[PDB]
Amino acid sequence: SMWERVKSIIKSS
Amino acid sequence: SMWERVKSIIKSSL
Amino acid sequence: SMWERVKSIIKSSL
Amino acid sequence: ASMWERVKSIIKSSLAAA
Amino acid sequence: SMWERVKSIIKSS
Amino acid sequence: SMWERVKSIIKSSLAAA
Amino acid sequence: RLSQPGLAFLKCAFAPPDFNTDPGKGIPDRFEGKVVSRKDVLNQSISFTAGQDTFILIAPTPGVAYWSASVPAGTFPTSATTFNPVNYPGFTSMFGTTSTSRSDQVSSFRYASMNVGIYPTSNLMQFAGSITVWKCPVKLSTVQFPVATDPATSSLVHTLVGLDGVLAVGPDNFSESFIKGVFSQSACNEPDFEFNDILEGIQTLPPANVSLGSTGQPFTMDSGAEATSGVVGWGNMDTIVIRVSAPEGAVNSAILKAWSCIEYRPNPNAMLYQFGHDSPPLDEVALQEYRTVARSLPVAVIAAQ
Amino acid sequence: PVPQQNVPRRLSQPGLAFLKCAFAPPDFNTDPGKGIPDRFEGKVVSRKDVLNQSISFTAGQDTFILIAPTPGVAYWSASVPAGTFPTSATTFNPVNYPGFTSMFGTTSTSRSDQVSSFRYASMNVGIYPTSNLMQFAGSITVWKCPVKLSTVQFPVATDPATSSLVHTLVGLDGVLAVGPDNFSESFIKGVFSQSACNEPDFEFNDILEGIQTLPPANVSLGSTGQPFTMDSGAEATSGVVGWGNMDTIVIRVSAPEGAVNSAILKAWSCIEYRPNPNAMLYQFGHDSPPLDEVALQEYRTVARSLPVAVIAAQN
Amino acid sequence: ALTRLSQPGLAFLKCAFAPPDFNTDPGKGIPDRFEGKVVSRKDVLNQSISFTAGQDTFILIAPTPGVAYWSASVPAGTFPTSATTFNPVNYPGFTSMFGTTSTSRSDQVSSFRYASMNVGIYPTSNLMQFAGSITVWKCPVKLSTVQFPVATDPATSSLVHTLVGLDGVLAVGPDNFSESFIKGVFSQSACNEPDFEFNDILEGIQTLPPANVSLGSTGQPFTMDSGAEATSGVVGWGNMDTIVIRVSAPEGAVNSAILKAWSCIEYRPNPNAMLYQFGHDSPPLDEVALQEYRTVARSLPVAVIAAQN
Amino acid sequence: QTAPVPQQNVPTRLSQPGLAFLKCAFAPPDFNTDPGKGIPDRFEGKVVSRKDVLNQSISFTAGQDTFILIAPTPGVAYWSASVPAGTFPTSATTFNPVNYPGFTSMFGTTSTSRSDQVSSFRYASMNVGIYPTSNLMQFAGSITVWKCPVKLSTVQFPVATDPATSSLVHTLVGLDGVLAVGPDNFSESFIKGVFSQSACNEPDFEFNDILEGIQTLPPANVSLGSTGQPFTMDSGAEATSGVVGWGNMDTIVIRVSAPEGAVNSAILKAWSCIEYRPNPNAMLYQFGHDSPPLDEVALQEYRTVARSLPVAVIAAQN
Amino acid sequence: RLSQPGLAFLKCAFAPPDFNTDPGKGIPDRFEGKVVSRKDVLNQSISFTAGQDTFILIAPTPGVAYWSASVPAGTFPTSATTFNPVNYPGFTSMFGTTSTSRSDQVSSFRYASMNVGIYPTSNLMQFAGSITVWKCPVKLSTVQFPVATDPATSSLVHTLVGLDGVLAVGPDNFSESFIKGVFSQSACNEPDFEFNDILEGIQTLPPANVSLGSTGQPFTMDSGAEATSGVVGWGNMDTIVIRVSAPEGAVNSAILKAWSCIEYRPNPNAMLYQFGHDSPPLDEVALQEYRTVARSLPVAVIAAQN
Amino acid sequence: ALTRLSQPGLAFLKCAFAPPDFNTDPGKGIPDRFEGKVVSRKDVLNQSISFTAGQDTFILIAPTPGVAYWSASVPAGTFPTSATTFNPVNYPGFTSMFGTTSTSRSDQVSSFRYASMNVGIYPTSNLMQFAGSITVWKCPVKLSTVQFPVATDPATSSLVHTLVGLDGVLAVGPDNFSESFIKGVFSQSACNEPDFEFNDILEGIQTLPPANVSLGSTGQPFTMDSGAEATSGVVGWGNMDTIVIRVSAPEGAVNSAILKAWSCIEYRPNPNAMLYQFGHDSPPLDEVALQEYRTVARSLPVAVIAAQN
Repeated sequence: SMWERVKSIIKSS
Repeated sequence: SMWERVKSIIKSSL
Repeated sequence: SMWERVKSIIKSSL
Repeated sequence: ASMWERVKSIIKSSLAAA
Repeated sequence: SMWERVKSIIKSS
Repeated sequence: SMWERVKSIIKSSLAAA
Repeated sequence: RLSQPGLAFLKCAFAPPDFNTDPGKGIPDRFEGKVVSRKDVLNQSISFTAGQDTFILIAPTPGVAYWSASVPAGTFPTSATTFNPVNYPGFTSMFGTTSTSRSDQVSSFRYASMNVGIYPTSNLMQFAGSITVWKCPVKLSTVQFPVATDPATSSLVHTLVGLDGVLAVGPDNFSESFIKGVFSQSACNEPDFEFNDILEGIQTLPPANVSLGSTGQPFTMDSGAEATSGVVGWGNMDTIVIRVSAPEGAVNSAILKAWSCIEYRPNPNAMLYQFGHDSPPLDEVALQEYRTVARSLPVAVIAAQ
Repeated sequence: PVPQQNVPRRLSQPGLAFLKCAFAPPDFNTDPGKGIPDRFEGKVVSRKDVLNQSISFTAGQDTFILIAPTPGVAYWSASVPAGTFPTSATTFNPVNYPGFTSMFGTTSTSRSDQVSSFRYASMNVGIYPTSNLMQFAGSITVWKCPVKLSTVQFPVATDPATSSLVHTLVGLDGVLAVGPDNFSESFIKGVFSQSACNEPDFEFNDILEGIQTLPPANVSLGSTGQPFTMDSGAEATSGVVGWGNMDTIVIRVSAPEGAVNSAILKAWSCIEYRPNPNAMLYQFGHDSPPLDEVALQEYRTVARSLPVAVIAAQN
Repeated sequence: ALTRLSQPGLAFLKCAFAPPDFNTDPGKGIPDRFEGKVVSRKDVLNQSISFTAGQDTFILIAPTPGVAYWSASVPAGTFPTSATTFNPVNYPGFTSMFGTTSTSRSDQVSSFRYASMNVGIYPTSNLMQFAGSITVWKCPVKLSTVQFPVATDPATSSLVHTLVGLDGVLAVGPDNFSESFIKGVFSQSACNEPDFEFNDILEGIQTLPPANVSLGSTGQPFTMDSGAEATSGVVGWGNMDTIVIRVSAPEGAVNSAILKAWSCIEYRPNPNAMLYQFGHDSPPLDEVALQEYRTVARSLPVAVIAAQN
Repeated sequence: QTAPVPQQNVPTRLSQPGLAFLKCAFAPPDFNTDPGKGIPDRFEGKVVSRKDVLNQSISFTAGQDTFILIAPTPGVAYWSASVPAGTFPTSATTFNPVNYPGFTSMFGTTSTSRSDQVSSFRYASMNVGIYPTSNLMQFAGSITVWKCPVKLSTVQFPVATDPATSSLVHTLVGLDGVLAVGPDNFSESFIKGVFSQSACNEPDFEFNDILEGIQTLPPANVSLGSTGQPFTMDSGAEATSGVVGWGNMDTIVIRVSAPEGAVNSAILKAWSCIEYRPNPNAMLYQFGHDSPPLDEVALQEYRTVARSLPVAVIAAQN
Repeated sequence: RLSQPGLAFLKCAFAPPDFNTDPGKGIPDRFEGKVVSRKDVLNQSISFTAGQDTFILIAPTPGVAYWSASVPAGTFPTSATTFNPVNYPGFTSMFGTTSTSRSDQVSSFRYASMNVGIYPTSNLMQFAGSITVWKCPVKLSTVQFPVATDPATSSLVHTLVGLDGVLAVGPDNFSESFIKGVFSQSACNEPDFEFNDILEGIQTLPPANVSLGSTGQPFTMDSGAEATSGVVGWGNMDTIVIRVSAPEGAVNSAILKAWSCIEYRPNPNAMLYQFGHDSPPLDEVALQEYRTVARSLPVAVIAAQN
Repeated sequence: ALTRLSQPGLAFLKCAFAPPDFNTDPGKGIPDRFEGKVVSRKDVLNQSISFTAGQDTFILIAPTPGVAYWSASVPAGTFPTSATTFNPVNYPGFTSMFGTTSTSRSDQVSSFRYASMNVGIYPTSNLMQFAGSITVWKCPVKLSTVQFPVATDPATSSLVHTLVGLDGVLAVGPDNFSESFIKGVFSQSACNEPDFEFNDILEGIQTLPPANVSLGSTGQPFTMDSGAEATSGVVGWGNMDTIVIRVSAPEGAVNSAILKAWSCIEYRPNPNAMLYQFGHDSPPLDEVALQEYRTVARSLPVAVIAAQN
């Protein structure tokens, strides 16, 4: 559950 | 009454 | 997930 | 200039920035 | 003044 | 020459932006 | 534009007797912690002694209704005068029976309102006298003085600051005949509502082994046995002074009532915890209306209104 | 009738950082807190204290841990027999943060040589068990009490006689029983809890000098009315400096006979100080962030809406 | 743009920041939520002070009601030590407000809160004899308590008043103003709390540390004294920062200046006092005035020369 | 009245290489093949990119604290040392390296043959993870991880020869952060594992040259106290391992503590995303390509994601 | 258009003494890691010797305010001139008390700004002299020379490069009377801000057992006892040179001030770690404004306008 | 489309990629973030060279300031060995800028950085006597240090300068230009770093490896010798790629040509130097030119014939 964690940051920003 | 006084004061200050 | 829950509270309130 | 002019300038700049 | 100089340069930019 | 080549390269690069 | 907590706060603050029940439920400030709300009401019938003056003080002391003393007619309290308390019901069930047990149930408090009223019960053939009221800003402070012990040291005890307002009548006052009654209220004297601590071991002011001369107070405050009454703090409110006079040969009787909207901070092991709840959230309009209404009121009115 | 006269006629970056330090410390690479975005905009110095301590709990005993708003001290601990609460014969001992003597000296009268005031911003604690899945047995309970510092007055029979006035703690009786609002779970699941301000504003508190024990020397426990004693050991190693406007967290760990309980304790603290010009801390200072009402409203709402504690898997 | 602020807010700002720019002091009260009955006191001092040659003169502008400042002298190049004592200089009318004995300080008022605290120094010597410099910085000193046991029969423990934060006078702060003596100085102070609160009048305090309490046990670096009880005293400590001024004078210098002070204060009067006749209600709330107060207080320098006061 | 002295001379979306760079930087083990191809900075020269992965089985001694260092040294995976329980390394501690596969084929077999194939290098990513092996009946202890800003510099000191002279040697600054637990750290039980990554500690990416002749720190005939280092780093014989250089990456410190009677076993994995500079006379030149062009959004997202991530996570979220 | 960190950076760079408190927060560039920001201020009363020349160097050496040396009037420093340092407050707190303990607290640094100022205090009856300022681009490099030991070998040591610019005042300078004062600044001399490592063992330049002729430096820099001062690095900033001349019989007194916005990389085990934070994010407009303002400023101005 | 660039960008590109196409004034400076004071030095060379029959001649264009190229001769069909020694050819005016002593290199300048480096060979022999070919390729040579122990009393450790990447001259690179001798060659180099950074000036370097340091202890394949210290030396190493050129002449051949060179260098002058008068401010930033530089450097061939120089 790491790639989608990085995806969340970019989507949030 | 006192409540009438408070209501009138508030309405004048509204 | 502590920060995730906090974000949920803020967004719901707003 | 005087200090009151400085205070007026600061206040006016702050109000304009808002 | 120094700050006035910097501000004037910034405006003239 | 060669400056013509460089100018053509630059024009081609700029034409795609 | 007012939420229900703001209206309830105003109702407890200004108009107790005009409603079926007390509607107040908290102070709508920023604080939203665990508090316990309590409303205190005292109903006593008193007959005044003829040929004398009676002084009644309404101080922001939790668990105590008023302090009273009597002096010869035409005079004021002096260094030989002492004030005695009259408690609200259920003092011992909340503050214990010992001087070192006042904080066994609660830890903090803050005031919201304190009212009073006098209703005469005499006919039109006996009554004679007048009623006067005015307010004084009395607070609690400390004093320091040396003691000639071996070796010498310095002390620090609690004193009351502002008691000199009792010894005179200010320009802002209400005076009428006795048969018309009186009704007055107090208000917060701070820019915000904060919490005060619970003091311990205080029974008299000045305390034991301390002379009245070294503290600067005009008179003495006494509460009696530690199993009946005591002082457990001093809130951020104003004190109301009432003077009743009666010529010799007259009969005056009345009924005395007092209200109080208060808040507390309960303890986890206390039995009062199960009645607690959360403080209401902020309401700026209610605070502004409270300030305006408090500023725009007279000192007192007659009992008919 | 007599006459009557004189009748009256989005969030900013400092706010987000403040929320992060206040609520979710351990979920970032760096601590983001910068300051309290209140009206005050003076010169302040911010410190963030973290402690990593490994402890072992005795079998057939009850251990009480208190997280009180005392600067420079992590927690106070005491042990009592199983199924029992502290009595009048129990004293709590402190465990210090790193670098206590570099900030508060080595003398009980040298507690204000670097700073003069303080105010808390956050408080946190977490437990992570480090034992296998057979040798553990017990539970963990947490609840909060509103302890404050006050005074007590009582006469003393000297020649001539006089009256006394000493410091005291009010509200310590909440430790003697489990509060209705609490979190209870098995030992192996851990815990993570936080605290919040108990005042309608953030007010600076002064630095107290000379305090080493409560009650102090030559004063008996009966006079003060306190339930138990708070000792701080030697003068050059630890001491009491102040008491902030924060709630105290009570943690009780119960371990029956034959159990082997081991864990790791962590504590965070977002704090603010006011430094003296002659101190060495003045070069690291800055200015407090300006006012941000939305951040304060969010702080109050999130503080109201959070549970008492959660398991360590969601720290 | 200035019409967004009411008259009380503008007057409050004027008393807070620029007293000496107007003939009569503008001000009615602090435009905060409190709207009770107060008395606004305007204190002004006009003192001529001459600095000795070869010594360092330290002047502290402390938020002590009824007292202008405290001063002491030390040899040049040094700083105050445990053998230094500070003596006060009173505002005009201390006895008329706080009695003539150490136990009658609360016979007229009961509480106070500060609104402004300003100072200024104007040199008066010639340009061919002066020497030295002026250094200004601020310290956050507060009033607190200390605890220590006493070996009496039976033994007991005491509790007296102490001042915390006085250690900032022993070294120059990084944020400071320094210039030549002949130019002058003019500095202001601001509140160091999020809100304007009231403080209670203290009684019986004449010295810090008090009598029968030795220095060192209190932890103070030096001593504050006020002399006899019939002339001066200390009755409180407000929520303001203390201004520290050091004047250095080499040997052979001839330095002299005129010192001026201003203050906006609010008091709570007593019904039996004469002051009650002049009381009035506090001004209502004004948010923009407070925001401008904070912004202007943040944006100003530490001090300026006397020519721009 | 004096005249003034005159003065003079008064005066969008991401790209595929960017996504591959982010994937090689932050999420190594979540893809079938390593996606990273190059760093999308300004440089567009000739480079050779190599990815190194190690799979090592390690058992931890009971009653000892085992320290593991993940340093930006090319060709070396980690350094290891063990100390008595509850303590920290002292001046008698010596670290030893564990090589990546194929060290000899790239850096020769002699201390003066380190630059035969390559000339310079620069890092792009660095990762580590621990996966426990023991069952839930015999383990005990905890795992702590924190980072240190260790860098390489020089130290000078006099030597009493005939005639006397001065010496200039290499030394490591910042190693004092290993002697205590940092305020920012991840601590948890042993059985849950760990997974952490490092990031660049410079405003931009720069090329570092290949150092020659270094086999020990401090070097031979130099005392430990002269340099000021806390402990000693060793690399063994020149035929097996050596020190080649030091990159611009933060050092990861991992401490494993186990009490008496515990049996801890796990598997340690490492990842690397590194670029090189090949020599035309070498056989590595045939695999080279060109670095990807500039990508601003990729760099900004790199910085933001590097800031946002926590110190470490448990093995379940590797 | 500028964020708060950009304005704070510009203020710490170009207007230190015009504000109540230091507003600086950090350098708004690509780097976004953990740093510790420290601002140093020195307030010293200095009286210059009459009949002699005083040279002051504002060098980018952390922890040291300036270096000073005295020479006969009308003479530039020679091969026999040594410069001595004056420390900032709290040097030993940060850099220890030994030559081999300079990196126990921090490990790297990068400058943000540094400037100097002089405020005369003498009256209008005893002053005489002038002040001149100019800048020199001094860097730190190495040198290699053989040694005739047994067996023969070669040695390499450190050496300051660019020190020859102090022996002649350049065309771009500022010069006025003493009574007016001076106020000058400095700026970065690199396309970007880069961290520099911490050096160890440097007490004098050239080091011991090495002659001055071998290195090629014009003169010598010394720091005295290792327990009081030392050299820990060299930042990427231009060196400011100040010359103060005083004729015999005059009396000159003034006040010296210095500032430095500095960023550090703290060690995890140090007590300085708890005061740290994260560097501000990128801001291009602030960087462009910084470059333009640093390019468009004069060398120095009189103390009246500061 | 060329109007989107400023004058300094176009001038920089012209100095970078095509010197001989313009009469004079190639460029001004590097339009990057730095806006300090620099001196732009332009170096040109015009040398006639003859290649002996039966030998292979190697020429290196290294980023060494003040030196044009280094050359050595090897028997045909072979490559340089450990016995090969290279010798330099200076630009006009080396001693006028770097002194006549090994420790006088930094008396005029302090730092440097490259912007262009070009070379060209023009054959001058007749059409019935020549024989051979020309090969050109580039190598990434950098300057680093080595560390080794020395057994003295007491035993110590050494640290000297070495060159890494010199092994690329021992074989022909895959990316190379090969053609007949009589057609000539023209090549260029480019920066090998993400940004332009200044380099310090080194002192005392005369030979690599230095004196008293034997080969084999440094790892170098061959030796570079600069001869006497009064005529030439090594003062630094920039961030550029080295160009390697090999000319092979069979037996009986008669080969000759003319060698040229160009340079676009930026310096930091000292106030005590004469060249400080001609310094100026470096051009400001220009993003489009900085991108076009990398694009053009990527899109160009290794070398072209002399006719298309």
